[PDB]
Amino acid sequence: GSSGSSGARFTEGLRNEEAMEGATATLQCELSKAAPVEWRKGLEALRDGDKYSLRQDGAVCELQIHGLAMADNGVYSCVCGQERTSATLTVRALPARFIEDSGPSSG
Repeated sequence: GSSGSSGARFTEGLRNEEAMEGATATLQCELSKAAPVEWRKGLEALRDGDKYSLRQDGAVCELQIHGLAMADNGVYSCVCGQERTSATLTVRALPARFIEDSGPSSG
């Protein structure tokens, strides 16, 4: 056994985010010092695979959510260890295609 306690504080904290529906949300947050964190949506244990992309450089954390939708909307929480920060994701619905006349965008 060796003294290896871990504990970091969100010196930056998560900020409001905005993205379109179906897009790939991307959150950003920093910690008082390099340390492992954990993201949990709607009180759920998120994992790294295809739907979610977990990646960070040193301390700067960054979460990505592939496949945005109305359901996604809500509040995401990030528990680093000592404290936990939450944010709000605004997902905008995509428009529909209707009768129109347009071709070349060069004019």
